[PDB]
Amino acid sequence: TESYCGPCPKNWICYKNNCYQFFDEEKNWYESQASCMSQNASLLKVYSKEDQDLLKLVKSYHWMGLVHGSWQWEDGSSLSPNLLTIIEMQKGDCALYASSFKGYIENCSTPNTYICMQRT
Amino acid sequence: LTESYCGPCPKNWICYKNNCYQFFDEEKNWYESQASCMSQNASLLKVYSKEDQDLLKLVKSYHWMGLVHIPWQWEDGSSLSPNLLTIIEMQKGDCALYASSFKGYIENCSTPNTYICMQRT
Ligand SMILES: CN(C)C(=O)[C@@H](NC(=O)c1cnccc1-c1ccc(C(F)(F)F)cc1)c1cc(C(F)(F)F)cc(C(F)(F)F)c1
Repeated sequence: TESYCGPCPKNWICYKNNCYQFFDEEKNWYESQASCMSQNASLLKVYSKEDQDLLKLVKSYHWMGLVHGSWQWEDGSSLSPNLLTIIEMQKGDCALYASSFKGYIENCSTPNTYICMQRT
Repeated sequence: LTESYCGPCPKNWICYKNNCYQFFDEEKNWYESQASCMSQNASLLKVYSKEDQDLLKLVKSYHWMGLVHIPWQWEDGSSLSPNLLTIIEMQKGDCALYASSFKGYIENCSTPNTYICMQRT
């Protein structure tokens, strides 16, 4: 059964109506967030293991929009339970995504590659 | 930054510039990989444009694509376009594995490997 996906800009991957773009130039969390904002987007937000099962295929670790009450996303929403295994890697208030559905606590100032996400 | 729809594609496939891609991690020889994609109304990965398929720069590891040597051409019988892939020998054979960036590694067609299927409506 075929269906259309998006909408998304042309250079973004579309999957279950979310749009993803990988950035390989390393930036700290704040610079990564600013980069995504300049593309009318945000850093990766993880909300569903089903809608976002493609994240099982992501290799290496990349900034997502999770920051430190509890951890929260850029949009102010809380991290849903039973989505990510949080592991402590560095003293930090930001998190990297790693497969499969892990979040590494990371110094916000450390340069990393990053994933932007859009949903119209 | 202009928005457009991508596809159509089945829901469990990645869509990029209106092509649909699916990665398969259960390793199969080239022929069984071809048959698996066919059972999904698809073919093994065909590389026809660096610009429309620039996401392939981000593909890690090595995966069957639909490129074969008649003792190079694609499953559909079309010939490999120039200026697309750098073909490197690895294991004696008549089939090729895709690797980043826009490389093809020659591989025995009977060797089990992961594979990428591609659909286009
Ligand atoms: C599945 N295999 C065998 C890989 O090679 C994976 N590579 C990396 O994740 C990968 C490897 N090095 C650098 C960057 C990436 C990467 C990071 C974020 C995204 C995202 F923007 F999507 F979030 C996509 C790729 C892979 C996974 C996926 C996805 F989306 F399913 F996760 C798509 C591809 C693509 F089609 F683009 F090539 C490749």
